Amino acid sequence: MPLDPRVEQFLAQMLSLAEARQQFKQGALLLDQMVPPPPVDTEDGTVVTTHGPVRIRRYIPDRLRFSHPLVFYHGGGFVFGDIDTHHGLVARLCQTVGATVISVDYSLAPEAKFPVPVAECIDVARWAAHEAPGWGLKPSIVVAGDSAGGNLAAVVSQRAKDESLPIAAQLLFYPALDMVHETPSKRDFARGYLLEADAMQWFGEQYLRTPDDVSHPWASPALSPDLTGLPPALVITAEYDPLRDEGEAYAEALRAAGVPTEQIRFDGMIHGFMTMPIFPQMEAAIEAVARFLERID
Ligand SMILES: O=C(O)c1ccccc1C(=O)O
Ligand SMILES: O=C(O)c1ccccc1C(=O)O
Repeated sequence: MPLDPRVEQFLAQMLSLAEARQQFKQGALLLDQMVPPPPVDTEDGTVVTTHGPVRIRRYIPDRLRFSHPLVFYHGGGFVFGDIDTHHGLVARLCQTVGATVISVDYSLAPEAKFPVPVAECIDVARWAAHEAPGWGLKPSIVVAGDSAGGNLAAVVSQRAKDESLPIAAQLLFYPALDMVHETPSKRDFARGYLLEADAMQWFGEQYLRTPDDVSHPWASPALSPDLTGLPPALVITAEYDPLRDEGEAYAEALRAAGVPTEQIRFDGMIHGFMTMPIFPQMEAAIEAVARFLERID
């Protein structure tokens, strides 16, 4: 299906680690300047994890309408991003769903290596489940994330039973799920669609300890042979995203494992579109989240 016109225009108009991080943040700030986020009440805090303090920001909706806390893990290849880069998305999730959202500043690579952020993300989810009753909410949490953050959400979801972590649903926004296998989309959309082959490779070099880690299920959750009993899943993909096919294949595997699953491909879109508020499809996908979550209770 053709590229979306606004996406086409965006692509046509186009250092040290610290500098690369700053450049990523500058770009996110620019898009938020173009399309300002909704006002939203927030409170910063710090969770004690097994790998150290992890900063969080709790988002409080104007009107609470959803009975589970969301815990959101930002993307950025495990190397980039923070609560501020993903505020545009999280503010909208909060206000549109009417949900309290916990946005997590997990430790970045290469300073922290796999599987440190997985452990931290479990610890924060557990914290949220324990706090939920004092917020007037159910203890079972909804985990969410984009790209690398969708990887984290998916892995947390696979570990949840074993970690005694109650999870009501998982929201995976164009996740990375299989670091072993090449898919057609990974071959065909490797260059020129924002998320590129060279970058994916480099992110893996920063995050993983050794090349063998690609086959670990906590790195590549799509390799897990038993998906039965996992949390209800919303899997959103973009048509022209190298990660599309692994996302869609995981959704099919969940569906066939009896997991209530909604799989939505946004046609004409690219990786990253749910943190790019220049595209109306970002809000459409947030509405999809709200509609999905209406069905959880
Ligand atoms: O994880 C990713 O794909 C990613 C990679 C580089 C920058 C940003 C992102 C993001 O999702 O926010
Ligand atoms: O296999 C991948 O795509 C991938 C692998 C390692 C780190 C990050 C990613 C990512 O795109 O965010």
